[PDB]
Amino acid sequence: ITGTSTVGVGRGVLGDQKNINTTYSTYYYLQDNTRGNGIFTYDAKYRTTLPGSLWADADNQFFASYDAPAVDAHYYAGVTYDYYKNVHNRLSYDGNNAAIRSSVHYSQGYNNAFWNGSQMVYGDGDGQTFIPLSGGIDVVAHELTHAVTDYTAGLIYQNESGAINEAISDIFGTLVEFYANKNPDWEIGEDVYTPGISGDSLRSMSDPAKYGDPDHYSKRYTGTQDNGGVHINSGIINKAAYLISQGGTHYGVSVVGIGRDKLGKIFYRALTQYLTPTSNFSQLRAAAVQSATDLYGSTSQEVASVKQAFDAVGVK
Ligand SMILES: N[C@@H](CCCC[NH3+])C(=O)O
Ligand SMILES: O[C@@H]1[C@@H](O)[C@H](O)OC[C@H]1O
Ligand SMILES: O[C@@H]1[C@@H](O)[C@H](O)OC[C@H]1O
Ligand SMILES: O[C@@H]1[C@@H](O)[C@H](O)OC[C@H]1O
Ligand SMILES: [Ca+2]
Ligand SMILES: [Ca+2]
Ligand SMILES: [Ca+2]
Ligand SMILES: [Ca+2]
Ligand SMILES: [Zn+2]
Repeated sequence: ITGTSTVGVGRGVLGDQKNINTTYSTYYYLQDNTRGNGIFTYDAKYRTTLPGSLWADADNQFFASYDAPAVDAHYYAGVTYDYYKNVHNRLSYDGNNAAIRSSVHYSQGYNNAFWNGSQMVYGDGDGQTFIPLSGGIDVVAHELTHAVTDYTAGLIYQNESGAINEAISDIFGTLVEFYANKNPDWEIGEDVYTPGISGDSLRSMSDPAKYGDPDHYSKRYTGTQDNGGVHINSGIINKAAYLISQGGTHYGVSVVGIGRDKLGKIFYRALTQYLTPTSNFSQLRAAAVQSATDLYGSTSQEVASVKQAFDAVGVK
């Protein structure tokens, strides 16, 4: 909507107070005009018709419980945007400052969020397995990273190419969580997952096995469930990334860490220069290996670490 760019205030899912860029025209709409062509947040009103209604607020103050999911979705979408702009020199998910649209209050007790090819969609959770999922910055960045992939590598969402796609969203969802630096870890969804269980998460990049996911190519799931286990075998590529950045010894193979920032530059370049829709794990290794060579040279520690990490997880 047309209006004047102003700044509101509100509290998020986790009870933290934060400012949000809004637009005034009778009401105060969740419309962030300070970022690309806009970050718009909508209200699905507990239904599944998308996007819904561009969030309208009468006083620019968003402290009601019903406003919280919209606050985090509106706020954390801008954080992810900033991450891709400041770090990777990418303007929104399509590189041309595409508008970022998110719908909250999706359906009733919906325990999931997703990118539907055009927007992000957050459920409020059933209060037991999940609380509103926009509360997790890694969740928000995870889903917006799916948009970045759709516009770049375009990895099919099935089998190895899908696991890579999921792994990319887990990686850059974690790196955004660090980029914001508010209780950052190598776990996925800890901030919105099971409020009545202290210390657990949905997935674990550090130890995928913690929750039953493979951390080595031998233990990969080969059935049909989960589009071939895209949320399962992502652990193999999650672990590899966790080793590239943090380093360690995994099944006896030792990996020297190079840090998060370099992991990011490597995987982004792979995602935007060398990966294709049908890429597989072995092709992902090659993509990361070339990226690290372009960035730091063939005889560099970075290249060695990549080879060491994909070796540790059994990817040749
Ligand atoms: N995001 C993952 C896990 C969500 C938790 C189960 N609903 C998936 O959709 O597979
Ligand atoms: O209580 C909710 C209120 O916060 C919102 O503004 O409109 C819908 C209501 O259900
Ligand atoms: O507020 C209620 C909401 O919690 C539920 O999801 O759907 C019914 C609503 O009235
Ligand atoms: O997935 C497994 C989990 O269920 C168990 O509790 O601890 C070991 C894991 O491999
Ligand atoms: Ca208000
Ligand atoms: Ca965290
Ligand atoms: Ca996390
Ligand atoms: Ca928990
Ligand atoms: Zn995903």
